[PDB]
Amino acid sequence: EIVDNFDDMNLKESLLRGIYAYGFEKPSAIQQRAIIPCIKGYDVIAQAQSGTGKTATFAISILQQLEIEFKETQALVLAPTRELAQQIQKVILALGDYMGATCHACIGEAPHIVVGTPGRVFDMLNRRYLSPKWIKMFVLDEADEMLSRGFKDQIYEIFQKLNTSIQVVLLSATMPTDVLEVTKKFMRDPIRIL
Repeated sequence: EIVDNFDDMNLKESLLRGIYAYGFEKPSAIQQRAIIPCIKGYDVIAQAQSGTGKTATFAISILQQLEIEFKETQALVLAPTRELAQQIQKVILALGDYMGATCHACIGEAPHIVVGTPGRVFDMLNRRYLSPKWIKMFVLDEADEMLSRGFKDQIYEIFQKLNTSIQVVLLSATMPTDVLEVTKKFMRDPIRIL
């Protein structure tokens, strides 16, 4: 399914409000393919380059699925660097600005979303500063870069701390062997968008 406009995606009013306020008009090719299966809760592998359109894809998907009145961390995003983590927080907070979504960057009240590098997130879990109990969505951004930087084993230990029932969304410009190994381990009949 390709849905070529945001109004036909069954998104919440308050979320669409953030989308139009940000300045988006028409969904990009990745947004037209990926938003729907992400919001339906499927595991998703998306081959996508760095960019706002990519970030807004998983931001929208997370935001649509949040229970805003439940003040617990419901989604966890891993990125290769503190700078990328901060960009993601910035995009998420702009898009969620009309729905009361909270988002903290873990880069060295519980927020709805935490985004950070694998090392910092792993530490936060070990120190009980982040509870895995209510995390329903686990997003791995630029997975190729995280794995090339040597984060595989810390990513695996994080995944081990999360509930069995999570949705996993993995985004990567390239799909090397190591990336494909993670999708096979972490995902169940994933949607593939390559």
